[PDB]
Amino acid sequence: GIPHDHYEPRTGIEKWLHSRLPIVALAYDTIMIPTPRNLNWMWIWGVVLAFCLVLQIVTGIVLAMHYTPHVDLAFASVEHIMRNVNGGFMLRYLHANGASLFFIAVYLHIFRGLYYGSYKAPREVTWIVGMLIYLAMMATAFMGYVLPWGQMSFWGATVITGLFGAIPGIGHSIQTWLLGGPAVDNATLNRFFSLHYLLPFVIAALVAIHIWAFHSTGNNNPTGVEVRRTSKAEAQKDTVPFWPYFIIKDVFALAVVLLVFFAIVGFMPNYLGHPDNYIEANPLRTPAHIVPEWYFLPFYAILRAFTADVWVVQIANFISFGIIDAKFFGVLAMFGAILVMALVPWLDTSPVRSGRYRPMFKIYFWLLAADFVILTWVGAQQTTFPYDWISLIASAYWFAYFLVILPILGAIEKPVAPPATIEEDFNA
Amino acid sequence: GIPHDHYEPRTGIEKWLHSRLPIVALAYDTIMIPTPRNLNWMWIWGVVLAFCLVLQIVTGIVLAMHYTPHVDLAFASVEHIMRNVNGGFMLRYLHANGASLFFIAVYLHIFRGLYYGSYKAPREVTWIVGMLIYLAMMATAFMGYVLPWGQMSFWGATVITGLFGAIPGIGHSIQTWLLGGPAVDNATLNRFFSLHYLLPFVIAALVAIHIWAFHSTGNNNPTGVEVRRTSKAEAQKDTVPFWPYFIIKDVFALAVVLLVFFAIVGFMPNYLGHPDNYIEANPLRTPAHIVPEWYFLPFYAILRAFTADVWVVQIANFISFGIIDAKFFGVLAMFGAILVMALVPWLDTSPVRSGRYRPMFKIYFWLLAADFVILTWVGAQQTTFPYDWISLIASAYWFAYFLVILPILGAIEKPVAPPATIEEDFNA
Amino acid sequence: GTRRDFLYYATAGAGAVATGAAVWPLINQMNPSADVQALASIFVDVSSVEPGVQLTVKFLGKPIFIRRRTEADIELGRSVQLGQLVDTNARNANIDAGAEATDQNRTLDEAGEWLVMWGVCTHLGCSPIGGVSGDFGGWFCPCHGSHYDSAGRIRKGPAPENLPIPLAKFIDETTIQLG
Amino acid sequence: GTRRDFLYYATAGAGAVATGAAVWPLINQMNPSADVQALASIFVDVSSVEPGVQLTVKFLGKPIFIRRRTEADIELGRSVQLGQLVDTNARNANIDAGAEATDQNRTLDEAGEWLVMWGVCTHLGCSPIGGVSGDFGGWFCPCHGSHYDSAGRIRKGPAPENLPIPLAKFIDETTIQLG
Amino acid sequence: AGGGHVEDVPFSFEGPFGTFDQHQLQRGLQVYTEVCAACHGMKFVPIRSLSEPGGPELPEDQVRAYATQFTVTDEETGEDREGKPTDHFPHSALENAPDLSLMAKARAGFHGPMGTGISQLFNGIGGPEYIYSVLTGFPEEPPKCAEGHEPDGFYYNRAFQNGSVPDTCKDANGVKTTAGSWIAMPPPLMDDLVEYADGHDASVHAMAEDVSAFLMWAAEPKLMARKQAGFTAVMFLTVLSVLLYLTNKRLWAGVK
Amino acid sequence: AGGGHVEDVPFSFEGPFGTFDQHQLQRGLQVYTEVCAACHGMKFVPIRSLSEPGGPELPEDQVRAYATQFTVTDEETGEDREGKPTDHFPHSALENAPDLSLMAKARAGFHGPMGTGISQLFNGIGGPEYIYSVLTGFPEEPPKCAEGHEPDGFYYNRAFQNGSVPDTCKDANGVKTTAGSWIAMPPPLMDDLVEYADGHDASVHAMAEDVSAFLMWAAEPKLMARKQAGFTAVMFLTVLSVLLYLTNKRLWAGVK
Ligand code: HEM
Ligand code: HEM
Ligand code: HEM
Ligand code: HEM
Ligand code: HEM
Ligand SMILES: C/C=C(C)/C=C/C=C/[C@H](OC)[C@@H](C)[C@@H](OC)[C@@H](C)CCc1oc2c(O)c(OC)cc(OC)c2c(=O)c1C
Ligand SMILES: C/C=C(C)/C=C/C=C/[C@H](OC)[C@@H](C)[C@@H](OC)[C@@H](C)CCc1oc2c(O)c(OC)cc(OC)c2c(=O)c1C
Ligand SMILES: CCCCCCCCO[C@@H]1[C@@H](O)[C@H](O)[C@@H](CO)O[C@H]1O
Ligand code: FES
Ligand code: FES
Ligand SMILES: [Sr+2]
Ligand SMILES: [Sr+2]
Repeated sequence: GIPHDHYEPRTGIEKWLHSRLPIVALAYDTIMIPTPRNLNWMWIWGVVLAFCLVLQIVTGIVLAMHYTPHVDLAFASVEHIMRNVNGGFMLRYLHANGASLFFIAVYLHIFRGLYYGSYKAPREVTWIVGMLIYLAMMATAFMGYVLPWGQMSFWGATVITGLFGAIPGIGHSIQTWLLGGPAVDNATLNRFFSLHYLLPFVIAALVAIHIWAFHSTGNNNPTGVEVRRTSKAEAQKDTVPFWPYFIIKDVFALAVVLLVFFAIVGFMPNYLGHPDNYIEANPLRTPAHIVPEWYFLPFYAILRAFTADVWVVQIANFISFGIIDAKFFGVLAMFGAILVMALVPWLDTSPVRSGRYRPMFKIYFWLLAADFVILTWVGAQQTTFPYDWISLIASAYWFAYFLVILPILGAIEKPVAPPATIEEDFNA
Repeated sequence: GIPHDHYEPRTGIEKWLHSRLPIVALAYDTIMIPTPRNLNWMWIWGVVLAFCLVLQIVTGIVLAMHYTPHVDLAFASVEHIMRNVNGGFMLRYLHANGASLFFIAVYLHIFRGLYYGSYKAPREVTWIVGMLIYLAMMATAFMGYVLPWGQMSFWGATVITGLFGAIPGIGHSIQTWLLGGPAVDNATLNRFFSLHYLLPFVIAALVAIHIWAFHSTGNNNPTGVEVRRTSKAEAQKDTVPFWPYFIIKDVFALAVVLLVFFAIVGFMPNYLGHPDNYIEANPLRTPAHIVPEWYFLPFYAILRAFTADVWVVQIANFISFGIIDAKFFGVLAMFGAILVMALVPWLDTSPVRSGRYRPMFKIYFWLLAADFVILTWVGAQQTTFPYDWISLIASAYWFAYFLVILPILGAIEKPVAPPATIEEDFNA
Repeated sequence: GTRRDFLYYATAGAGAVATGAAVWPLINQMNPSADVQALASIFVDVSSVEPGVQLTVKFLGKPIFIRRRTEADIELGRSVQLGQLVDTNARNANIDAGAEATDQNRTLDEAGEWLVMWGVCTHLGCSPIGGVSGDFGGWFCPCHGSHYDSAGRIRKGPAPENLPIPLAKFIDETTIQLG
Repeated sequence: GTRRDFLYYATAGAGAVATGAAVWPLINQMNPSADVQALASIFVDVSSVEPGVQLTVKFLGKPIFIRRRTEADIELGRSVQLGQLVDTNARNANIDAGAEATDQNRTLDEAGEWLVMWGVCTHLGCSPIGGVSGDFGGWFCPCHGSHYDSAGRIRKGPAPENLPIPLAKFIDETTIQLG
Repeated sequence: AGGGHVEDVPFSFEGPFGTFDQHQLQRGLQVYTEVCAACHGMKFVPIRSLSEPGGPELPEDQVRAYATQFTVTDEETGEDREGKPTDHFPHSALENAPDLSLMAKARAGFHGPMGTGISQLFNGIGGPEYIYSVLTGFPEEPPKCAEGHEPDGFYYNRAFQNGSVPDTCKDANGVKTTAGSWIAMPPPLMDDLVEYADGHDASVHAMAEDVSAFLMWAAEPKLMARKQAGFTAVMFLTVLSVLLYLTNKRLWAGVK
Repeated sequence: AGGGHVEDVPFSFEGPFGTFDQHQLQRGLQVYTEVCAACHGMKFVPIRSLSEPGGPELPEDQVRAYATQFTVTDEETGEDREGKPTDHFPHSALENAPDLSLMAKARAGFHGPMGTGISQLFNGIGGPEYIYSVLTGFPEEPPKCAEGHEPDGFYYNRAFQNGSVPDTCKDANGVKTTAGSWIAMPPPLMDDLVEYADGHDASVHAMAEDVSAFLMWAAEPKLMARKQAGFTAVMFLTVLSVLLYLTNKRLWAGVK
């Protein structure tokens, strides 16, 4: 909705093409959009994500050409890829570490948003769509991990299908359905393959709309101050054309990232992963050190904080006539922890967009971050003391932040003065 | 480019949504486009195709959940689906006959276009994209047929990978690459699965653009006369809003079609297919009655018409110093037969759009159709006389039509008078 | 009036009907295939089982624990009072659905030596580590830290029930028939 | 001037380089895996082969025909002017690459009893029918109607070459070593 | 090779309203077991389907008992054991005997006319008939043209079309003279080679007719289901069509 | 269970510039064959890889010969035969002996500190070391606390952490007192149990060090390839980065 200048055909081929299918025009308007000059490094994550999506899909399709979705072969199938396919070893590792990179990115992408009010109107739709993506990603990432059919793979599946068994009433039905049987078996594996393939495209599709949406409202900047929409004149003062200005730093950053990424995939590919998955899956034995994928740890932490001995759990249990016991509470706690984050556009009552100008906010925000880290850290620890407690306070603070703090700070906080214009800040 | 009027939010939710993501607006403009009143039953095929795409994709993903891409299992894998999965038998059959329906459609879709100048400017892009789809479809359909890993499946694969071995020089390389080895084996199967999955989405994507393009030029009608673009007034006289007028016609037809479709899938699912594919693939025996999929027959016919004993072949072999022998000629003949069809917007020199007003054209056009049918019919016959001849004349006429007749008729024909307006014709 | 409107509503009606008729099977296909639905009944030779030993066997795709308890084990089981338990139900298919989690209602024999039950944590699914493990001389599920006693009863953690005991019985001297 | 322009072109340059470095492996992965590349050499016991019998064996995933020809067969083979054959080359790996399609150059023995070759039509791939079929008392490839004579030479159809003869030799009295 | 003649047997299951005959299928299973199984197999047919509805529908106990005759290498054990209904019949005993699992779908008996497949369009693919014919097709005396050239191990058959034929029976162009050809399958039937409980006639003609029908089910177990699904689908649509038609006519009627 | 101590052996392949030692790997293969193979297996390791570059790199003939010791069961045949380099080593001989195919990878030896994995970050996962340690870890005399309660059939091991431990060695809370636990694997080494051709020392210390390194390769055969791929990727990028950086700096410099 900003004052820019549209596409005009030059070459004959162009005029010919444009009168029939303005596909070049579109690409233009997409790559030419005026973008705030002040954008910092926290805006590169979107692209880093993009890249990950493609990386994952191509390496995926490739791997799919050598993988065999079926218990008896599946694992062998993968070692085969490692030992035989040309550059198989490097492809496997790339796809896997690709996932980590993929998440490391979204968390940065997400937190960036929380801190700068990028979810705050009018950017609501963007945020919601983004959440959908987030969900999809995880769903995907889970099935993927299952494929290799190793220890962490089997059990992990056993447990995640379990979460659905937690729903009251329908729950057992829903679970048997997912499993295609009484236990996690081939039937499960097979259907996960079909879905692990499918989802990424669905993601891709959403990502489109994600872009379409933030393209319809203009991008947000570190100051939370919009771009002046009154004259091409002043607008240019607040922005610069996307191409080549950003297109380049994106590529620039993209490089630096990949540098480190490859460093890992080259030198320490197995760092971010669980050694137990190099153990063929065993239906009669759960590894004593079973731990989820780091990018799941926090939500895992939360789920297990709530044991049958937790006061709230108990209260809950009693008041609900037993219907909501620990198990199901834990499940609710988890999906809930996510759900609240989705409602953040509505729990944050402050009308000040950028968090750079909210002195109190800044404090709880960083606690949130610290928490997320802590949360992750603990999911990796045992259920014994003091962890059980730590996890509890941690989970506690989480909801605290979305359900209480933000709503309050909205009325209570004394906000600082946001610059009058992006220009103003830029020049600074 | 016809006059009309765009969506305007009414409900609050709408006004809220529109200011952020006009996705509803788009849907509107897509479903409300003014469309010529005269459109007849030959315009329903586009949707029949749409349906097929979806049908194929859903039943596909489902099947994918039970199929095992690997020689030792693959075939069993499918009988399993037939005998065990809930409604597996009806899903398999649906996916398969789905392909036939899918082609039956495109041929009608295609011929409809050839007859009405739907490829003549400004509809060129549409046509090209459509061709891409056509190619993709076949590409797909082939790999799919491979999956069940039956007789026709193996050999068919053997042969199609062979076509690439025909290219001079690179050819053997390219072939080994596709096969992932010295012969058609697991490695091949496996990669075909990954690609059979992938392509349909690519198709879907093109289909989007296909629509986007014919939406940018307005649809064509039986008279070849455009819609009046001077006033909302007269434009309405030439058209009616897509919704609900056509949307219904579409659904209506769609029903009738499905009626017959299901009739087949219900009562004679194995009619359109080859009995030899219920035979497990055998690497040491080629069934004596090996025949391709009817929807391939014509292009197959053409390819085998050209034996080392055909004059043109020889001339060719001579002139090319051997490089272009029968084998490669046959290959060229085939892909060529398609390629010419793609260039049809440029071989047809007549400036009269609708073929309804080209007395001479009509004749060769129907011969073309008759030919296509004949061509198919013969691919099903032996290489003996008189077939060898028939196929030859047939193939001959094919190129004749695109490379000669059309070009000539452009200058020679004395075209009839096309109505002044669609309105005029409609009222008639 | 409602002449055309009737048609319009009779139409949209059939539409919906069909639409669902499509959806169902697309869904149902995921349910257990006729091969999976072949619920057998296995037989376990338990002769080579000294006391203090757990026998882990596959059945219906999940593990099944068969422990020949020690005196030490049987003792603790009988020490505990119903009301100290988190789950009161015996969760035993062999006996009444109302039974109580008494150590006597958890074994197959009267001597309480043969504890047979699904080695499937009731929390989310794992097979709990046995061999007298956890705060209660039973099993410990490493997935979310759930403790079970020597009778297979949940005593601590998110798990909400005691390990179920499947239809089982000695068919003779050294053989149990699960299922 | 070309100070910045140099940079821009040195950059885009490195870009391309990398881009391809990516593409290659994405492509190469499809080439034969290290396990396929295990080109063995099999052994065929041919003792139970009377004359007039074809032995079809798998090798490198493709069929291999081993026919012990009849006199009738050996006769016609020798009864053909090389100048009448479509392919002149013997397509025999055992002998020189320049050899001529003389029935004598197509067999392993001097009597011409042992015709060994790849049962792989040179057109598109199929395994041609045996049992003296065709228009030249040989093999007929039903895929596109190609005829081969009793020496395995192409005589009619799109096929452009005579069936190739792979490295082969009698290792002894009743055994041939393909490869 | 080519195509040939096949006796057109009027099986109970043909036609859109066709359905298997439980008893026949049963008789068939007996023929298969007592005669065919000797050399053939049905590796894609799970025994327990003998129980499933829409086919022979035998009592689980009988099935369980029947499954006992086979001996199967057990998946884990590796040692042997009696067959359970959860096992598929075994692979063909005789190395070169084809698996009968999908035979009836794997063979066409009605071809043309003129290679237009219009004959299949009204008679079906004819796999069971073909099978029937092959069983019926063993004549006592070889056709004269090959009165002293019968390849050893083979037998002339009136319906089989892919067998070898003595040169003495090929025309001026190599084409065969005989209606059929030489098959490697010695005639298996023989009037009353099987004792049907209810005493039904065991004429080679019958047995063949039955075992075929059985083999037809064996290959298309979910046939009836498929056809029932049919009617349904047609109904919805036939109706939905009529409605949609009017709906359309009415809507368009308001413009011209 | 939990985590424990592991001797930090400085293997040749560690570090970004690390590479296997051909001879060591060879020695290892000998230890594996002469000792380990007795109970263990390597089902995912194709013998012919013994030949491939970046590992032991043995001459195809030797390999072919080596493969001969193994009595494989032929794919089609069903009978037995000598082993071809196209065969994978066999499954573990001893039912409860784990497959060593991925062992060097299916174990971590460096944990923490504080459960922060910062120890792995600088020392690697430590699988080979762990293996090493386990081999080294059989002490002569059981730890005191279980002086008369050693379960029959198991053996105390200083590195193994998932074994059972006599009650007499658990503290007030069930935690184990001993550094290690009881493993079901009787000590496998013994000074000079293998006579290295070149005469290299066969001290239990060495053997373990070697067989480990071998087992490390066995599990990560493409290690070197991976690392070389590494430098490369880094180089392109390190450069491409610098260039892109300037390119950026210059372009933006023209605004602010
Ligand atoms: C969001 C995109 C994707 C993510 C996050 C993802 C993630 C994963 C993960 C975490 C694994 C397990 C790695 C391991 O083995 O330890 C995996 C495996 C696999 N993925 Fe994906 N995947 C994605 C897309 C795809 C696509 C599009 C395909 C199919 C075209 C695919 C095919 C496979 C296959 C065959 C495996 C098994 C082999 C392997 O684990 O490396 N993936 N994926
Ligand atoms: C497939 C993964 C995703 C991709 C490829 C993606 C990509 C992008 C891109 C390129 C941008 C613009 C530049 C930027 O500010 O980062 C963006 C913006 C944004 N993304 Fe994402 N995103 C993804 C996931 C998410 C997720 C999980 C969320 C959180 C729900 C999210 C929330 C946002 C928000 C709020 C913005 C700001 C838009 C604006 O300024 O109007 N995105 N995303
Ligand atoms: C994925 C299969 C395809 C789908 C779903 C599809 C769909 C459609 C639809 C819905 C229309 C508009 C309504 C109609 O006339 O039916 C259309 C028009 C058309 N299609 Fe396709 N089509 C497909 C394949 C093709 C192919 C293979 C060609 C041949 C190159 C083609 C050429 C055209 C042309 C020229 C038009 C006329 C557009 C105009 O009037 O401006 N389409 N197609
Ligand atoms: C353009 C849409 C598609 C077409 C034209 C197509 C066509 C085919 C064909 C002709 C077959 C062989 C059917 C037979 O057994 O006779 C097949 C099989 C199969 N297709 Fe598709 N397919 C399509 C999309 C898909 C999609 C999206 C998937 C999902 C990966 C898929 C999965 C399969 C599977 C698993 C089989 C093997 C089982 C079987 O049908 O026999 N297909 N497909
Ligand atoms: C009444 C029980 C039997 C039935 C229904 C039956 C059916 C068939 C059928 C339909 C064929 C394949 C025809 C074709 O290729 O188109 C066949 C082939 C064959 N049968 Fe059976 N058969 C029966 C009994 C036997 C017995 C008992 C033996 C073993 C003595 C046997 C041995 C063979 C052999 C060797 C072939 C293949 C030979 C060839 O291709 O010429 N059959 N049988
Ligand atoms: C077809 C099936 C479908 C669509 C299932 C969809 C589920 C989607 C969810 O995401 C949307 C879900 C993946 C997400 O919950 C939000 C994760 C944070 C779950 C977190 C998670 O991981 C574990 C894990 O990985 C394990 O193995 C190493 C083991 C585990 O216990 C021992 C867990 C575990 O206890 C939990 C809670
Ligand atoms: C990864 C991508 C890949 C491998 C793409 C492959 C694409 C291939 C082509 O699509 C462009 C191809 C489908 C299309 O050529 C235009 C068809 C008309 C090919 C025609 C075709 O079919 C046969 C077939 O189906 C058979 O089995 C029963 C057997 C066959 O011998 C008798 C044939 C055959 O002789 C021919 C010419
Ligand atoms: C417009 C299409 C109408 C089709 C009506 C089809 C009637 C098909 O009837 C067929 C028989 O001809 C066939 O022999 C058996 C085989 O089991 O299956 C039936 O469904
Ligand atoms: S599954 Fe056992 S504690 Fe969670
Ligand atoms: S592949 Fe043999 S005739 Fe074409
Ligand atoms: Sr009939
Ligand atoms: Sr070290």
